[PDB]
Amino acid sequence: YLRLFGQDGLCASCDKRIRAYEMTMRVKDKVYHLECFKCAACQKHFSVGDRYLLINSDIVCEQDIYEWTKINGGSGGSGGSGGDVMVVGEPTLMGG
Amino acid sequence: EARECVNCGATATPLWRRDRTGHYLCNACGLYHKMNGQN
Ligand SMILES: [Zn+2]
Ligand SMILES: [Zn+2]
Ligand SMILES: [Zn+2]
Repeated sequence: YLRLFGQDGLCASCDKRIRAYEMTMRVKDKVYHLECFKCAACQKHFSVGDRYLLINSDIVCEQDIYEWTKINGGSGGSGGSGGDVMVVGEPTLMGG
Repeated sequence: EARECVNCGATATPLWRRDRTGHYLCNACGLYHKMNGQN
């Protein structure tokens, strides 16, 4: 009867389509799944209000972010500006 | 892990209580600022 959908449509980590069961936070454009939203280093749960780093492959937290960057190649000097960073937004609801 | 409580440090907390100043509190120590009235 009624179908409320306003998300992207498909994942960017898996191959599962997006439905009223994502429970993810507002990312750049591609909205992942609750299980698809994991760190690439510690694989821990994210927090709403903190910062995070989005990689071309997966996402990274703000705990090992400084390590992962130097591991890959994104150092901006000791105490210097290396790159941008986004703050974890609020999660989406299935109707509200 | 994520941020830690300013009183305990429950990283496994279901939700983080963050105010305007940025006083990260789990929930247990978080209600201390509300009920007791302390910071
Ligand atoms: Zn997915
Ligand atoms: Zn991490
Ligand atoms: Zn606490």
